[PDB]
Order: sequence, then structure tokens, then C-alpha cells
Amino acid sequence: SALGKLQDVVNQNAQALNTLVKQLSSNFGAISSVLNDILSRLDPPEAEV
Amino acid sequence: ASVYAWNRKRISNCVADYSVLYNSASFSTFKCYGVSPTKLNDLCFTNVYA
Repeated sequence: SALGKLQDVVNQNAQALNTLVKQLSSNFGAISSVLNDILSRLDPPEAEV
Repeated sequence: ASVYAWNRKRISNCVADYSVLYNSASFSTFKCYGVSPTKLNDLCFTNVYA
């Protein structure tokens, strides 16, 4: 527990990266969170929305 | 049948051919929701219901 200040920075960076990665599993109000699905299930005029 | 006991056909283990469905001009209203009218011959659905 002595090297705590050095480990806190690594933990904060890892949590930031994991949150940034998990933010790709959200749809933000869309029908899916994968661009491939939206592009393979919808037409370009209706998929841009 | 009328809309009181509407039939439900569960189609499975088949090869769909929507290409001959939306290119027959024997339909008046063909509106696809969630998916596009075309691009249905490139998808593999799990369960479909008629």
C-alpha cells in the first residue's frame, strides 16, 4: 500500500479507457450501437438519421 | 380471417425471397419499419411471423 500514489494514476487511466470503450455499447437513442447493423439493415437516406 | 383472431404463421428453416415480393407490383402499401424495403435478401432473421 506504500506505492499508492503511483497506482492511483494507473487506476484512473484504466477506468477512463474502460469507460471510453464501454461508451461504444450505447445507442444514444438509435436502433443499435453497431454501425454495421444500421448500414446493413437500413438504406442510406434513412440510416443517416 | 378478420381482425378478431388474426392468424400467425411462424416460418422457420427456409430461404426467404423478398426480392420477388417487393418486385411484383401486386401490392398497394409496402412500408418496411426498422429495416429497409430492399437489403432484405442479405439478412438472416431468427424468427419471422406472418
